[PDB]
Amino acid sequence: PIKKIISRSNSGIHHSTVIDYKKLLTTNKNKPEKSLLVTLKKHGGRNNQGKITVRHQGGRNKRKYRIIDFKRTHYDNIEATVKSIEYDPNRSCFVSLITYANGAKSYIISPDGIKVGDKILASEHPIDIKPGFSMPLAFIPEGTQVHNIELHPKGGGQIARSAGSYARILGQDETGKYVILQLLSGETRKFLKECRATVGVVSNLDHNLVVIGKAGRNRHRGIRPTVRGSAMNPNDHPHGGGEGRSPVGRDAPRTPWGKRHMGVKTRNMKKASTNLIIRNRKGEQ
Amino acid sequence: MKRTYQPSKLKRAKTHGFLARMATASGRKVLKLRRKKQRAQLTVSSER
Amino acid sequence: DVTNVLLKPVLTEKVYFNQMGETKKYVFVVNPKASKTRVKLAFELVYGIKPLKVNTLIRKPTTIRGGSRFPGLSKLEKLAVITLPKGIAISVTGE
Amino acid sequence: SYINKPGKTSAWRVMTVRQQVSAVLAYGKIETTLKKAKNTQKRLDKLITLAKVDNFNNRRQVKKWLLNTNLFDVDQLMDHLFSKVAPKYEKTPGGYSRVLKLGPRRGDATEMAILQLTD
RNA sequence: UGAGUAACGCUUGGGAGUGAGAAUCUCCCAAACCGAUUGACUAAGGUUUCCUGGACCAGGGUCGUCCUUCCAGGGUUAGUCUGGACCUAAGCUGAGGCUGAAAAGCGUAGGCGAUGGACAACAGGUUAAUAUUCCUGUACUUACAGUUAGACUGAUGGAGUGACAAAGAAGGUUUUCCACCCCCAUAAUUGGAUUUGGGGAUAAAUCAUAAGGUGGUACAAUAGGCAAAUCCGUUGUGCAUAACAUUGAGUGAUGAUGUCGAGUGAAUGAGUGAUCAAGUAGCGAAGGUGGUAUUAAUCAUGCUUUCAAGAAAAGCUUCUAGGGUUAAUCUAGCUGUAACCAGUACCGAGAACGAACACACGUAGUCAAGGAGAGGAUCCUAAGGUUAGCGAGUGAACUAUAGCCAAGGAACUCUGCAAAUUAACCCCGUAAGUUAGCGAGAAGGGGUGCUUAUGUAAAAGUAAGCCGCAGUGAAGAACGAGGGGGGACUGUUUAACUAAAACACAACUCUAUGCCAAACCGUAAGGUGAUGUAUAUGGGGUGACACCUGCCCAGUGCUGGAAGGU
RNA sequence: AUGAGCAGGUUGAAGGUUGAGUAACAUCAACUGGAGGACCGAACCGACUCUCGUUGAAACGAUAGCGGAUGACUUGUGAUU
Ligand SMILES: [Mg+2]
Ligand SMILES: [Mg+2]
Ligand SMILES: [Mg+2]
Ligand SMILES: [Mg+2]
Ligand SMILES: [Mg+2]
Ligand SMILES: [Mg+2]
Ligand SMILES: [Mg+2]
Ligand SMILES: [Mg+2]
Ligand SMILES: [Mg+2]
Ligand SMILES: [Mg+2]
Ligand SMILES: [Mg+2]
Ligand SMILES: [Mg+2]
Ligand SMILES: [Mg+2]
Ligand SMILES: [Mg+2]
Ligand SMILES: [Mg+2]
Ligand SMILES: [Mg+2]
Ligand SMILES: [Mg+2]
Ligand SMILES: [Mg+2]
Ligand SMILES: [Mg+2]
Ligand SMILES: [Mg+2]
Ligand SMILES: [Mg+2]
Ligand SMILES: [Mg+2]
Ligand SMILES: [Mg+2]
Ligand SMILES: [Mg+2]
Ligand SMILES: [Mg+2]
Ligand SMILES: [Mg+2]
Ligand SMILES: [Mg+2]
Ligand SMILES: [Mg+2]
Ligand SMILES: [Mg+2]
Ligand SMILES: [Mg+2]
Ligand SMILES: [Mg+2]
Ligand SMILES: [Mg+2]
Ligand SMILES: [Mg+2]
Ligand SMILES: [Mg+2]
Ligand SMILES: [Mg+2]
Ligand SMILES: [Mg+2]
Ligand SMILES: [Mg+2]
Ligand SMILES: [Mg+2]
Ligand SMILES: [Mg+2]
Ligand SMILES: [Mg+2]
Ligand SMILES: [Mg+2]
Ligand SMILES: [Mg+2]
Ligand SMILES: [Mg+2]
Ligand SMILES: [Mg+2]
Ligand SMILES: [Mg+2]
Ligand SMILES: [Mg+2]
Ligand SMILES: [Mg+2]
Ligand SMILES: [Mg+2]
Ligand SMILES: [Mg+2]
Ligand SMILES: [Mg+2]
Ligand SMILES: [Mg+2]
Ligand SMILES: [Mg+2]
Ligand SMILES: [Mg+2]
Ligand SMILES: [Mg+2]
Ligand SMILES: [Mg+2]
Repeated sequence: PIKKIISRSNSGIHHSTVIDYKKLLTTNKNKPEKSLLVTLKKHGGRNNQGKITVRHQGGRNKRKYRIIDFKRTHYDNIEATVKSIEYDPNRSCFVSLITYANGAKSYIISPDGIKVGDKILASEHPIDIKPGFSMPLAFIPEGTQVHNIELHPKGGGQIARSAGSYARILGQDETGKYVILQLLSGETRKFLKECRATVGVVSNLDHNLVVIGKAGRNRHRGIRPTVRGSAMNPNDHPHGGGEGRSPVGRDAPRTPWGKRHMGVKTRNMKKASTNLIIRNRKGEQ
Repeated sequence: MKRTYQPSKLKRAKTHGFLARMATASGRKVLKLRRKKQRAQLTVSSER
Repeated sequence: DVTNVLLKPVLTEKVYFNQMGETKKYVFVVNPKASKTRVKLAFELVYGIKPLKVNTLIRKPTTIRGGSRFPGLSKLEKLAVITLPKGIAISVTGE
Repeated sequence: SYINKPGKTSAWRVMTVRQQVSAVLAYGKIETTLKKAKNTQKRLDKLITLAKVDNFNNRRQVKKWLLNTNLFDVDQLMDHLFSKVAPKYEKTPGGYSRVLKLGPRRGDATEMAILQLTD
């Protein structure tokens, strides 16, 4: 759920909204586990050459990266227990500090619906269909929610990692592999049989409805002001110049670097992963 | 007002110093010409 | 050892102020590359009485005879302030 | 033109006459400019004639002009004026002070003047 | 030539002296400004500009016997201060290696890199110039050797700590402050004086005591911590109003028969005298009690709340490994030895720095007095500091800065531009509209001085009386109402003519992107995106909120498409 | 990347506690709590207006007003395009 903010500061009006962080998190305080805590260096949208590469990036607050076990393969056959659900500033989804039977601690992406004290276990056998259990895709019955999908087998988690992200199983293929996966955005892909994934939907399903109320909140989040192309000079942007508010003028909108970019497809179809795609959110292949 | 030159003992030595000029091929070429002109102040290191 | 680190004794108002009242303080000029331990060793091997402690001064070169047709810089000095124990006073000249 | 000097304000003028009158009463001679000597004479003569009765009212009146000098304070200058200087001028019908002109200053060419008590 | 013209860039009077010559130099007395500063300590920078004596070629917007100028001599003392010999952040360099016509670019291990972390000294005195550095007094820290006693020692590795955000409010203890008291000098010819003025201090370190703050404590099993573990982590049990562990401002005793101290105050010698000498040497009394409903500092890296979720390493503790067993190592005590390198002067700015100028500009941090006052606002001063490096006259026109102006009160002008009214505190009262938060200090009014009494811890207030034309009597404090255009708003912008309706902003929508993702820097390696995964990223357009967004797919752009023609 | 600064004074949100109330909610009253791209106003930042200056004190300032002043804030040091 979400909770409104009543500023009552007589400088404009903003119906700001924030996540509750009280009935969804165990302890409201910020007490991350020290061992699995590395600091992140803010690149600021600049590459190794020091030149701005991705615009509108810079000015976020200092954060410390929480080491997340996306692989979840090292401590197989060992029962793990969730102890507390906390807030990770580097991802929209909550992270759970789980502890294994041998005494090892780790952070994993928290499935929605689990509370403190719910047992977890990952391995490469049938196991059980319980929320958070991670097993390979060969044994998942068709229809269940799965997140943290692994593209390369024995690799780490890559698909369905954001808040409220999930995927459905849509049967198999006659090849004996490439289990069918219906992902978000209405795309159907063929994932290898040995690929390992975790069932359950990712927590924080209400991250869509959060409403920023101020420029400063977005600036502190790490977003710099984006200047429209219509306000530019005739140099530095195709949509510049003019005397007053001027239209596009060209045959179609253009990028700052001068490509069409509007409706054109920018996917390299001669890729080894094209044959594993059934639909591309619009049509066949 | 804040004028252009704000003196700093470190910035000057680390930008126009002898070791700074002796770190790139371009720096060696500039030093060669200044030796050719027989400048008494070859670099900013020899301030005194 | 070689004893090139004892160049010249110097006598000023400050030197004579220290060089009276029980413990004597003798101020020499030493090799600018020499260290305190070398100064104590040189004093040991050429006088015979162990210094109680040694203090060092570095006087930076400065412009002298400014405005004269040919201006010149000063010379780098390292000063050493030896202090002998109570009741002992040796002469800098006469051995 | 702005940030000008304060200038020869009325307060400055009153203080200048006050300072000069205290000194000429203490020592007996003042070497000043002629146009400044010609202005201290009025206050000097007025003070002396009012100080001829030597009552406490006259002391309060004189104290608005005297200032501290090197040779006397503000309280012995009172005694010096009222017991030594003023009693001497007991029947002189005015004109106790004289201003005479010296030469020009070397660095200003202004006309100097000596103000003295005429015995 | 202009022309001896403009200008000489914010600060007065006098006495005595030097000198060939003095508004300008020295001394003294005043006077006027600064006093959240023109005062004091330093970082950066400057680089001898610091002290003494001498000089008046040149420089000083005048003068000069004088100077931050010149000449000669002198001046900067560290085991504990600021930095290395310790550690890392952004970043730089980078053997191999990758990439590239060449030069070179990227980059691993290593190595540098403070504006951060760890680390032992305080008080007073002394020279013309240095002082946590020299001296006196009292301490502390780290190494090495010998010795005594005890103990098995335990890292290049593991673990814990180190280790941290913003805002806010309560406490504990010292303070500031108030009252009393102690000590010192003073007793006043201008009317009355029975008083007036000043001071009341001591550190680091050692020992004991500590208000409190922080977090559960032991025992037992262990498969996890590149091997090992008795340490950590995990799982159980017992006891858990507490115990145990760690930390802790302050207090008392030594340090201190010391030092400092208001004031008193010479001798010696110079000199014609005064005066210097000097208000210097020396002497130097008291050096305390209670309160606080007032103050700031510390405990405090304490606590609470919120989301924007808040450095690394060294070091310290611990664990085994590994080494010892007829030993090494460590701990505690005693004795002795040693503690390296660089900086230390002065200015720190209406004259030492950045602005060519002894230029009205600019430059991090730290100490912050009294009265009234919420206040570091405002006026006057304290400690302290300066004499704005051209003066003297006159008081024409004219100019700048101010002050005032009878009657009218915007008639002026492109426009109430500018100027003027209001202004602090307390007590009444406060509309339309609205997103119900605001509007709003709305509008409109009243009181303020002094004395006595009552009130209180202090007040505020209340009642009576008195004076003036006027009583936050001076300084510092919002002019208001109504309608409309634009932008929702707070913000940003053309350094040096345009601050706005322009840009941005929260919000809406379209489009691309399934991860070796699209996009982007390069030639490539490499990298940003992102240590992110469609609730995510990039781009185009619109710009809170509310209601809406109509028709045209002919042309252009984009997507898809069987075959067929080129 | 690492540090530092914002004298002083007001307004009194969310939330929590208690009581009334509800069949139980909702709602109301008191107390606590101290949030705000909140308000007034110094240092600080900025530069909207008049006048002066335009061979200036100054190759962009002075006096008098003026906007922000806990934040999209200001600033020191170091690195980098
Ligand atoms: Mg770490
Ligand atoms: Mg963007
Ligand atoms: Mg434009
Ligand atoms: Mg173009
Ligand atoms: Mg156009
Ligand atoms: Mg048009
Ligand atoms: Mg030294
Ligand atoms: Mg006046
Ligand atoms: Mg000519
Ligand atoms: Mg001429
Ligand atoms: Mg003429
Ligand atoms: Mg003329
Ligand atoms: Mg003139
Ligand atoms: Mg002047
Ligand atoms: Mg003058
Ligand atoms: Mg004053
Ligand atoms: Mg100052
Ligand atoms: Mg010089
Ligand atoms: Mg001097
Ligand atoms: Mg001299
Ligand atoms: Mg001259
Ligand atoms: Mg010492
Ligand atoms: Mg280093
Ligand atoms: Mg440092
Ligand atoms: Mg000094
Ligand atoms: Mg009397
Ligand atoms: Mg192991
Ligand atoms: Mg000093
Ligand atoms: Mg200045
Ligand atoms: Mg200068
Ligand atoms: Mg000047
Ligand atoms: Mg400063
Ligand atoms: Mg004050
Ligand atoms: Mg003031
Ligand atoms: Mg009037
Ligand atoms: Mg009048
Ligand atoms: Mg009138
Ligand atoms: Mg009228
Ligand atoms: Mg007209
Ligand atoms: Mg008209
Ligand atoms: Mg106006
Ligand atoms: Mg209104
Ligand atoms: Mg209209
Ligand atoms: Mg606007
Ligand atoms: Mg604005
Ligand atoms: Mg401009
Ligand atoms: Mg402007
Ligand atoms: Mg590539
Ligand atoms: Mg990355
Ligand atoms: Mg974004
Ligand atoms: Mg627009
Ligand atoms: Mg619009
Ligand atoms: Mg068509
Ligand atoms: Mg087509
Ligand atoms: Mg505000």
